Amino acid sequence: TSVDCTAYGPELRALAARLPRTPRADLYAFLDAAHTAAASLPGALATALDTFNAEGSEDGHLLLRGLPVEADADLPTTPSSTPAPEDRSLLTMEAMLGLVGRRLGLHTGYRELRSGTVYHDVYPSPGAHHLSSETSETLLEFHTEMAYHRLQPNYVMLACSRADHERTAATLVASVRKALPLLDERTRARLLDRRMPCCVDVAFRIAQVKPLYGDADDPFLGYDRELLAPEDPADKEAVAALSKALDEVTEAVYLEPGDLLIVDNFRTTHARTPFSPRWDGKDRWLHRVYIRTDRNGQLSGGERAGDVVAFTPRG
Ligand SMILES: N=C(N)NCCC[C@@H](C(=O)O)N1CCC1=O
Ligand SMILES: O=C(O)CCC(=O)C(=O)O
Ligand SMILES: [Fe+3]
Repeated sequence: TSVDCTAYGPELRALAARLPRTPRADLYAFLDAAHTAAASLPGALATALDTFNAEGSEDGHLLLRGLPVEADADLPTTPSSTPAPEDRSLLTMEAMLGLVGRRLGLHTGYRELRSGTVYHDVYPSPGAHHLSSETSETLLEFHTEMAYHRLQPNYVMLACSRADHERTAATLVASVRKALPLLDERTRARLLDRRMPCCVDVAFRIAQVKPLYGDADDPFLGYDRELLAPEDPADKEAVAALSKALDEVTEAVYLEPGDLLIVDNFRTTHARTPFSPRWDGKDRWLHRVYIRTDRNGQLSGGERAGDVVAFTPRG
């Protein structure tokens, strides 16, 4: 699902201006400011976000296109390391992630991942491990983010400050609502609420993940093409059928500056196709944040946007 927000550029730049200019120096205060500001988002945007937050969509994602973003010459050089300096001045796309994110829920950091930071720069790095956001020429295969984590976030948000030079990197999204009809009843039944072994991402180095769960007529999805590891042959067969159906309903988003993609991380799996970096200071640069909501299991009470949580595997 996509919406063009170009007309709201002036209003959104004004809301971004309300926020503290050094977010990381006091992230709780920054996000509280973003929460107050999210109450004044343009009506069209507030409605679109509230609707997607409550109902999801058939395609599992909401793409906000044409949000404000700096001219390329005014952006810093694309980062070459992580984590980001705490004193880094606020970037417009980060302000959008603050506003849109707080309208949806609570930004969450994960202790063992990216030093526990909340805002992650997603850029290519030479010699990247194959299972990392730093990859470029190697396809980053389908994964439901932290599917193996008990405190897995409802949304993964990606805002784009720079696309890759040739605009070949595609963010792929496959939705359980489109894939499910393609599976037979026995396969659905086998997957539903059935715990299967799942490895974890490098940062967290098992877990048990239910590939499908919840209401049988509209289940949630937990899938990872690299980490999910069924052993029983019936389980492997069912996951292979699920994998094929997800491929068959794959949709692609070519992120460009000003785009903010909201992925329903309980109903999709996502990936990124290859691109060739130039190491010239203008390489692809996205900003990633994770949002927790009241959808069950994520929050137990007293949480604030900006909190960092520890690792506990599902099981
Ligand atoms: N199939 C996979 N699990 N691929 C790795 C996903 C990217 C990775 C990263 O940020 O480098 N990550 C996502 C959460 C985490 O860690
Ligand atoms: O680069 C992208 O478009 C998505 C990256 C991603 O999914 C990840 O690093 O977890
Ligand atoms: Fe991801």
